[PDB]
This record gives sequence, structure tokens and C-alpha cells, in this order.
Amino acid sequence: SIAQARKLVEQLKMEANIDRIKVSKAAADLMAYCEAHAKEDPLLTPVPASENPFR
Amino acid sequence: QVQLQESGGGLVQPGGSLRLSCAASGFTFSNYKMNWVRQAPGKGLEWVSDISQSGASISYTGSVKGRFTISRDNAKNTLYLQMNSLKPEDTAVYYCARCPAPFTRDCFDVTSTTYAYRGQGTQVTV
Amino acid sequence: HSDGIFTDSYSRYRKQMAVKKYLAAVL
Amino acid sequence: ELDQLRQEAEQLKNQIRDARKACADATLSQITNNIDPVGRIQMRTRRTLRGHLAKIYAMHWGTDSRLLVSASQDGKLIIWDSYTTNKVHAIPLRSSWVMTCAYAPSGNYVACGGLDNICSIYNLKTREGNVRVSRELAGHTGYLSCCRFLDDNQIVTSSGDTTCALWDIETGQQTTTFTGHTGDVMSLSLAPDTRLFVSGACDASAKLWDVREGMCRQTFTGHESDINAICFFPNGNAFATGSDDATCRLFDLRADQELMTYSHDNIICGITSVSFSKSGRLLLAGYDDFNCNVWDALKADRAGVLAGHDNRVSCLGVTDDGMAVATGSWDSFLKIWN
Amino acid sequence: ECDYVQMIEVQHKQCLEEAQLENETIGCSKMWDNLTCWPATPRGQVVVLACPLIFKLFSSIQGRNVSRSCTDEGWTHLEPGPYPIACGLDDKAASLDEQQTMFYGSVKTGYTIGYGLSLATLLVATAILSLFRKLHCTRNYIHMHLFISFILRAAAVFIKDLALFDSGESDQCSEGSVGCKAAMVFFQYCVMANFFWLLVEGLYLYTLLAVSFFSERKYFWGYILIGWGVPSTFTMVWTIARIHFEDYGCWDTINSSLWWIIKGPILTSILVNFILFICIIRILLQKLRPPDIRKSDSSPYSRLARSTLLLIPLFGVHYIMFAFFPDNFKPEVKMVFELVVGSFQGFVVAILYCFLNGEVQAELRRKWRRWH
Amino acid sequence: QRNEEKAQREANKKIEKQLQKDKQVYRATHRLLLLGAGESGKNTIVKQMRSGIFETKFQVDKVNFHMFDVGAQRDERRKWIQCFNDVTAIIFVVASSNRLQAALKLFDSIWNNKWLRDTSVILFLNKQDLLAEKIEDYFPEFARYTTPEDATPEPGEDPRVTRAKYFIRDEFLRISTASGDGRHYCYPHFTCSVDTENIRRVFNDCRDIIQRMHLRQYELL
Repeated sequence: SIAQARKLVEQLKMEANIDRIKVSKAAADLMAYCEAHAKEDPLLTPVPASENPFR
Repeated sequence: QVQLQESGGGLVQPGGSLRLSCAASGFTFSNYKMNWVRQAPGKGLEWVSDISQSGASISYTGSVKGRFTISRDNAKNTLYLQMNSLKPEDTAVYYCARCPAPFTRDCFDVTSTTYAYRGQGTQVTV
Repeated sequence: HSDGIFTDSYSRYRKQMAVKKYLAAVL
Repeated sequence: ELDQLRQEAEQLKNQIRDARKACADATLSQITNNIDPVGRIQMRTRRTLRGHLAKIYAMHWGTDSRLLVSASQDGKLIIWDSYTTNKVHAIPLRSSWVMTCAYAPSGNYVACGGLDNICSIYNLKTREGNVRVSRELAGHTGYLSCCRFLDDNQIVTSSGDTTCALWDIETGQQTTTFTGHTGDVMSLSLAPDTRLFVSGACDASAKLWDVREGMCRQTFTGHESDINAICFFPNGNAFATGSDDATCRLFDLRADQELMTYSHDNIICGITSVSFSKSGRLLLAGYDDFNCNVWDALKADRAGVLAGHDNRVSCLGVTDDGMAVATGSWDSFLKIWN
Repeated sequence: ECDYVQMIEVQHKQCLEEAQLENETIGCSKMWDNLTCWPATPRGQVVVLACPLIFKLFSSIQGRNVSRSCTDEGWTHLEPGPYPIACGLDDKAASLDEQQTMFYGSVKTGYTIGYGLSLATLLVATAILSLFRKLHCTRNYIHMHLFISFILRAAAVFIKDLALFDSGESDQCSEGSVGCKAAMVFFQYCVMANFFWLLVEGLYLYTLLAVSFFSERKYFWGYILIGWGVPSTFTMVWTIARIHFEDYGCWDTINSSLWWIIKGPILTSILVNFILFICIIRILLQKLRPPDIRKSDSSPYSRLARSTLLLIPLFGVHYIMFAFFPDNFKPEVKMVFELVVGSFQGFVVAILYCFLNGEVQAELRRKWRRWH
Repeated sequence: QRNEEKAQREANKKIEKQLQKDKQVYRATHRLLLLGAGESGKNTIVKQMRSGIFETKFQVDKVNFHMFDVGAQRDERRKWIQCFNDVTAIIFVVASSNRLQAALKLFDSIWNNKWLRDTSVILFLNKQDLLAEKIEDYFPEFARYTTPEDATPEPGEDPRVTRAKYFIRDEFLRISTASGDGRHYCYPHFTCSVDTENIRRVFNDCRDIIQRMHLRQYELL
């Protein structure tokens, strides 16, 4: 219908006015977050059975 | 994103012939089974033709069997429907529908209204 | 069952052999 | 006219694509190529939860990382104590066609819903000591596919009527409606700050919604088929989607585009559930081939395989503290892995 | 029949006691012959008697006349000719006895090998069926009991063979040990339990097919009862009857009708099983015929024949072949068929429903892939 | 915390007793998914047998049946249909009176679905009287169709009506026999909306499905 077309056009106009950062910076941020929490990830590094509740 | 664009159609005298084309983008064409459907004025969507991934399995509805032929070019990522010897009740908006999932024999909801993997459609009038 | 029949036949045959060997040794 | 509306829409989409291409200076793969791989990941099954009669669709870990809830087609919500394997509560459902379940962050409430188009909220802390229907939220015209608590009084639900809803539990009214999807909204994920949420539908697109104004902020495309699962990155600036095209994809809120694709040549089955590890380095995805795959989220490498289930893996979730991951399958069993 | 030696010794003692007379006994003295006895008679007195009953045991023809005369011992007068001295030895053919030894041994080693192979295969079959929790179902439980019944039957046969023939070559007839009778009772119970579990397999499959929706789980205990307790009841009744009426030897001989306490029910079970088998076949025939004339698979009976062939060992239908044969009518063929070939039945079962089963093979290969 | 763990053990024991009772109830009940168009006669069949999903309970020969109706759902049946992958049967109602082609396509999609495999379909070719009182243009191959030799027409039936109904039945059965493989079976029936034999037909088909499943478990079939 026509009203759906106006709604889609308005949504596209709203979405096209956002600010986008470079992909390199975002990838660097994601990598930094992954590296800053590696020690706190029990799945990455196997945890000894002393403090493993499922054992 | 998934984009199906249909070209061709228009005004043609009864008994004429024309070749509708549809170009697909945003997905691997060779992995999906394709359909041609149509909507007549004042009527719901109706399945017309069906072609498999490799084109070996081809089916048509009984109304257009023997007059319509369907084909696909995977290299060009497109498909064609050649219609010969048209009739007055063939006037409709023709849509190209993609099967929702790849590597599946079944094809659900291609003729259902508000289907995501369907083109805008092209008008064919006698 | 056939198992019991075979067991009975084997026992009777063994009993006859034991008496026969005994008789042959005595006679 | 409809034609000029369509051409305006397509030129706007072309402009958006051009902007995204301009912002795509480098690839995440060629940035993380220089980091050490996580190596082989060998998770093992520690607990096997038995008691469900039929196939299981949804599970949700509690915030204590000990109690969880599971939903099965026999009409049962079951609360499991994962540490001792004991069953805490067994809630029979009025409708046996449940497709989703949620655990309140406070732990005082549980939620379920499905083909009945009703979101049932059960109170687990009744004075009498038995679980009873605390509330029933109605208004959706399609099946409930996902529900998530914001707090004890607010919930967000995704339905098959191509819309999402934000409900106030106290009044039982649909406070906010999120529209824009053209397909069955299948998966829902809340941001860590609970201010935005991502919805994945059957239109091969994901949408980011703001809770306050109830408007779509961004739309992400790239999947070829229906999106069945969605989950934020632990940072909250990115999310991951699994689709029926046998691929997972990592989308970024700030970059407004896809960064990484996780797929393999020998994988031709759709993804039913995805989740991240505590640090976000590992991406766990449940597949239709009865197996789960753990991918290196930074290098798109298949780190490990969880192959303990005999039927389709329907759901999986990672504890808040990240100690273990629980997978529920259609074989009526839950398995905890670490 | 060791009582022959007992009464021979009794006769020897009696003649030795009677030999205390001080009479001269001219011609015919008084002394007990190694096989017979003869009272003191005057000179010229000769009599006619018959060959001893002991020698009548091995002689084809009895009642021969033997002379008794005045000699020290034998000398063709106390017994004229070596032939009366060897009434049974001469009549019998070493050949028939040698051929009998070959039969009783070939049959023994044949069913020993069959039972050993069946036990070895069924042990691992039961271990596989019981360790994997995925295979746990009522069908498999009824099959585990069938495999335990077969194992118990084989073990009881081995124990009976060791207790009866391996030890006690001649003393078993003289004295009946308590352990011998216990082994015989255990053997009878195990055989009857195996037969009744073959019947339970037929009953379980017929109830699953013919009955619309039986929900067989609620009568699993009934299947266990009919499988185990009824053979125990009949075995106890047979033991009581043997104790009170026929407490002879090791209870390993069939003389009276007490054998029908054991042979009776088992036969009936076999008959019942056969009937059930036929019924099941009919039901199966109702599931291959519904396909129309267009769909034939080149025959509607090729699938039927394979299913019938693989159902034959699961119930023990072959037992109907010689079920009605009397014990004294052609025993050798029945024993050969039901022991040399029958003892492998469990082994065959241990394949056809454990190693060739689709679910078991799938789980085994999945576990092997996970381990590898 | 032995007392705390003891409480958990006793609560788990109570829950498992309740679950055992619920399992006994659940395994004795047969679930059927009723699929059909709005004008196919499904609603009147539901009424004779007596918002998101509708329920019908009916007992036949002391056997419980637990039948479901689609209810208030969109025509997009791609996702929720999987929820019925483990039902005893799918009763597919088709109006024999081009809606027939749409019904055929829907039946093909149901039959060839990877999750709907092993699920049997009971085909109710409804509105037989309307077809009798009422094909060549919509189905050209009907020009060369002959009544099968195995047909069993009801007495007093016009041969043309028998030919048409058996042509429709064979058109539906072609899809089922194309990719049957014995994992699931199709049961066609010529029914009417007000027929009282539909319940018996469903019961007999469920009996046959259960028997075939049991035979498949024993690899006899």
C-alpha cells in the first residue's frame, strides 16, 4: 500500500542520518574488550576443579 | 540484502509471447529453488511455476501447462519465464519467489501475502 | 525338552558301560 | 505515487550502502590476523538434566548462575538446580505448545509463551509455597517466540505477528509496540544496560530498538534466510545472529554493518541458538545437525565442537559468570558443558 | 543299574556262608562261581538254569539254557561254552557301542560349542544393551531378560554336564549327591525359564500389534512374572514330586510321568508361541498388501519372507518341528536338531537383535566416533 | 547444609512422582494436528467432533484424542508447523469441490519438510457431495485419466463423479508416493462434513500408524 511506502521511506530517512565510525576503530575496540577480559573467561582457560562447581 | 527484480511484461495481444526475467542479488542463486507466482486483479496470489536448484525438476500449474516454460541461469544469477499463446485470464502481476531456506525440497509460504523473499512484480496485460 | 532326553540317554548308556567294564574285568 | 515512493526508497538504500562502504576502511579479519588463536577448546558434559517428556525449546539461566528454567512441549516448565541436578519447581502449563521461557533477573518470576499467543508470568515466591499464574499478557496476534524480563514489572516479547511488545506486568497492558519487521520475529536480545534491544525476524534482517521511544534505530542486513537467533556482545556495542543459511554473522552498532561471517563448507544446516562467552572471545552456536560449534569470535575459526546431543539443538545459554554453558535439545535432555 | 553288583555280592556272601557244611560232597563241591552259584549235589546230578539277569542286561536274546555239573569252576560244565559266560558281551556289537560313543560325544561337543558361543556372544550383547541408557526401553528390557534366560540356560547345562558326567563316572549311580540333584533342578528351571521367555517375546509382540493401544508399561511386571515365577513354580512342584516319589540317583532318568511336570508346560508354551507367531504373520501380511497393484516391489512376499526368517529365532518356532514327537520315536534326529543346531539359537538372536539392530549400531558408531 | 540438601532431595522426589504420573497420562494420549483452509470444511468437522490455538478432546473406545486447530495465526506457517513434528498424525482437510492446486502445494510442502518427516498424514477429501453435484481446463491430464481398477465406488454413484474423485485422490497420492520411503504414510479418505464416520476413520488410521511404528521398531517393516 501507499502508507507502507511512506512509512518505509521515513524509516530509511531516519536511519540514513546516523553517524558511523570506521570499521577499523570498532574492530580495535572489540579486540581490546576481548583482551581485557580474557583472564575472567572460564571457558577460554580451563578452570581447576577446586573452584569449578560442576565437578 | 535479498533483492529480486522482475523485468518484462506489459501490453500484448491475445495469443502473443513474451519473456519475463528476474535478477537476484544478495544470496547464492544456485542454492535456492525458485518459483513464479501471480496475482490477478481482485484475486489472491496463485502459484504458477516452479524450478529446482539445478533446473532438473520443473513443475507448472495445470492452467498454464503446455504454454509457459521456466528456466534459470545460475552463472548470471537470474531466471526466466517464457509465456507463449497467452489468454485473457493470464493478465496479472507476476512475482518471483525464492524458497525461504536452501537445500530444501519443500517451499513454504511463497504464495502467502507479505512474503519477504518475493519481488515487486511486473504487470502483464492482454 | 531334548536336553533332558539326551541327559537320560547319556546316563543310561554310561551306567551300562560301567557295568559292562566291571563284568569284563571280573570275567 | 507508489513508483516514486519506491524509487526514493531504493535511492535511500543506495545512499546507506554507499555510506557503509565508505566507512569500511578495514576488515576485522585482517586486523585480528596477528593475534594468537584460542587453540582447541575441549568442553565436556558435567550434568545431564532428565525429566522432560517431549522436545525442549527454551532455557534461561538465572542471574545466580545456578538455577535455570526449561520449557518443553509436554506442557512443563522445570526449574533445575544445575549444581545438584535436583528439580526445584515443576509448573504445568495451560497450553502445551510453549516456544520460549524467561527467568526474571531477581529470580522471583518466570515467563513462558507460545502458540496460545499469551505471555504467562508465574510467581515463584508465593506465600502459600506453590507456583501459580501471576499474570497473563494478551494482545499479540501471533505465536510468542521470545520473551525477556527488563525488571520485575516490565517485560519485552517477540511474536509471530511481525511485531515486538513492551508490557507492564502490573497493569497487564502493552505499553509499547515495535513495528517494522515484515516477517515472524523469531529471536530477541536485551542489551546489558537494558536500554536497547535487538530483534531478529524471518525477513533476513535484524533491527535495533530503543526502549524509551519505541522506534527502530538501525537495521542490519546480510543474512540470506530467516534469522533464528540473536545475542549481544558482552560489550554491548555489537551482536551476533544465526540464520537458516547455515551462517552466523557479527554485526556492529557503531559501524552499522557486518564485520565477520562464521560458516564452513560442510555446514549446510541452520542455526537455532547463539551465545557469547563472558569475555566475548568465543561464539557458541547450536545447529540442526545435532551439534554445537564454538567459533573464535575474533578470527572466525572453528575452535571446538559440542557433540553430545542426539536430536536437534534448540537452545543454549551461557551463565552470567561464564562458568558453564547449558544446551537444550529436542531429545528432551539438557546438558551442561565446561 | 549298579544294584546288580550289590545282589551279586549278596549271593556270594550267602553261598560262602552256606559253604560251612562239613559234608564231603563227592563230585559236586560247594563253592560260589564268579557269576553264579550251585548247591552241593551228589555225583551224577546235573541241572539246567538260565543266564544271570545281569548278563540279561546286555544280551539281545535271553532265556538260554545253561548246564550245571560237578566241576571245580566253569570248564564248560558249570556254564557250557564261553558264549553263556559272555551272554551280553557276545550278543552286543562293539560297533553299535562304538557308534553310540561317537554319537553321544559328537552331540555333546556340538551343543557344548553352541552353548559356549551363545553365552559368550550374549554376555557382551547384554552388556551393550544395558550400559547404553539411550537403548533403555520396554522392548530392550524384555530382550535383556531373554538374553539372561539364554545365559542361565547355557550355564545350567554346563554345570549339569560337570556335575553329572565329568565327575562321578560310576559312583553317581551308587549314591545320589545333593549337589547333583541341585544341579539337575537348576538345569530344569533354566531350560523352562528360557522357553517361557521365548513365549513372553511372542506375547509381548502380539500384544503390541493386535491390541490397539495397550500401554504395555503397566503390565511389565506381569511379563516378568510369567517369564520367571511360573518356571520356578513348576520346578518346585517337580522337585517335590521327585523327592516324594522318585528319589532315585541324580533325578536324571525319565521313568514315570513326573517328567511331564517339566515336559508338559514347556510344550504348551511352544504351541502357544506358534499360534502367536502365525497371528503376527497375518498382521504383517495386512501391512504389505495395502500398497496397490502399481507398487509391488517385484513381490509382496519378499519383505514378508525376510521378516518371518528373522522372527523365527526370536520366538523359537523351530521347536514346533519336533514338539509332538514322542521321546522314544526317532530320538537321535530330534536330539541332533534341537541340541547341535538349537544351542546356537541364542547366539543367532544375540546378533539379529543386538549387533544388526539399527539403533544399537548407530549408538555404537556414535560412541566410537566420540571416543576416537 | 545436609538438612538443606535433604529438603531438595524430598522436593525432587515429589516432583518426580508427579512427573511419573504426568508421563503415564501423556503416553496414553494421541495428539493430532488439524490442518485445512477456512472454506475446506475444517470448522464444521471440528463442530461435529464435539484464541491462538483451539482444543478438542474426544474419547474413542476408551482411547483419548487431543486434537489441535491452527487458530489465530498468520498464513506464514514456516516456523510454527515444526512444533507439530511429533504429533501422531496430521489431518489435512482438502475441499475437493484454483484452491485445489494450493492445497496440493501445501501438502507437498508438509510431506517434504525435513522436520515433518516420520509424521503421517490423514487426508480428508471433504465436500464430496459438492464435487458430485458440480476440471479439464484446470487439470489437462484429467483428459487422459481412467478410473483405477481398485476403485470401490459407492452404489448409485455416477462414473464421472468416481473418476473425478479418484483423479483428485491420485493427484494427492503421487506426491506421497514420490518420496514416501516408508518413514511416514498417507491415508486418504473420501469424506463429507457431516459424516459420523470421520471419527472412526481417524481412530483406525491412528491404530494403523501405531502398528506400523511398532513394526518399524522391530525392523519387521
